[PDB]
Amino acid sequence: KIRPECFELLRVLGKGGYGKVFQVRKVNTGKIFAMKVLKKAMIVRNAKDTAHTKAERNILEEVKHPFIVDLIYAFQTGGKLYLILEYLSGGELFMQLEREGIFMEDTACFYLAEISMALGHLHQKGIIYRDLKPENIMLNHQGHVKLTDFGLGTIEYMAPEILMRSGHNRAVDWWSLGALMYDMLTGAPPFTGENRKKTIDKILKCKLNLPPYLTQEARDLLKKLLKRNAASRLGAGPGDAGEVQAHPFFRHINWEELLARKVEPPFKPLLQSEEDVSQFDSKFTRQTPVDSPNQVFLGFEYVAPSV
Ligand SMILES: CNC[C@@H](Nc1ncnc2c(C(N)=O)cccc12)c1cccc(F)c1
Repeated sequence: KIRPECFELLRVLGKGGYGKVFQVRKVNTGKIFAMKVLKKAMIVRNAKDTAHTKAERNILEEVKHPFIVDLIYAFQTGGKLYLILEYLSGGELFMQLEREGIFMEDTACFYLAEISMALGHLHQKGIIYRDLKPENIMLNHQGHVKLTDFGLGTIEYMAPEILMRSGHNRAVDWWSLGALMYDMLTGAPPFTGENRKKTIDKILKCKLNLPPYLTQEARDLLKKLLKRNAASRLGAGPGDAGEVQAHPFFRHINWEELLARKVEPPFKPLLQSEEDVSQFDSKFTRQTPVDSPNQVFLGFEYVAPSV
């Protein structure tokens, strides 16, 4: 049986509006895991919210893919829900950008390539990732990507139709990718505003500024992704991911190798222990790890067939 007590809290890894993520140890004894904690009390009052929260618990169980994060255990108490994920000691791709600054082309390429297979798998399953801001991506302990966010921030990477809530499809993912790619290559997201509205209005007017040092392939791709008309974006077509991956910017990518994780990451986190936490923001990792003190979430319980 699985209850909160099977695990001891080692660190705080992140803090969301409806909850936290703890690094924990299973007391698989000794194995480290990330424990994501959701307060039901904030969730069950909003239909659209419990939906997103159950969508998340289904998707994580259903999908198994090298570049999406795995659900090990899941479980609930009176007021909390508990997800136990593999622990991704590479941290967020956000912090990887901070760490190494603007990425070189071949570096940017690798991460985008992995991310593109991820999106491609998801789409086949009818799943849209919506938002591809670098904090919604992490790196496992070997330095490869893991999409990690299917539950319920900044908006700069979201596409127009999404923001204006005018109705969309999987192509918003391909817009969001070109904004990610921009940010990796330039160090900023393509449309930023002095504040919120400035930024949305800037995203709508959608006037792309390409820096002079971008290769021709980099520019071309970026142009075809960051198109206002979602139909016109590369990857909008029936090809989806294979459409984007075919573009020349990716001409060095041997895909079946990449998926096998046979390609060396551009940067290897070198960790010193299983729960080395050096790849995480210390704003969080310093805090004292403490879990603050009808049911529709029936049957939340999960145990991966693996473990
Ligand atoms: C990355 N987006 C933020 C997300 N944090 C994580 N999500 C899944 N796994 C993680 C792991 C890990 N499994 O290794 C390690 C550290 C953080 C996360 C999130 C969302 C809502 C409320 C939260 F508190 C946190």
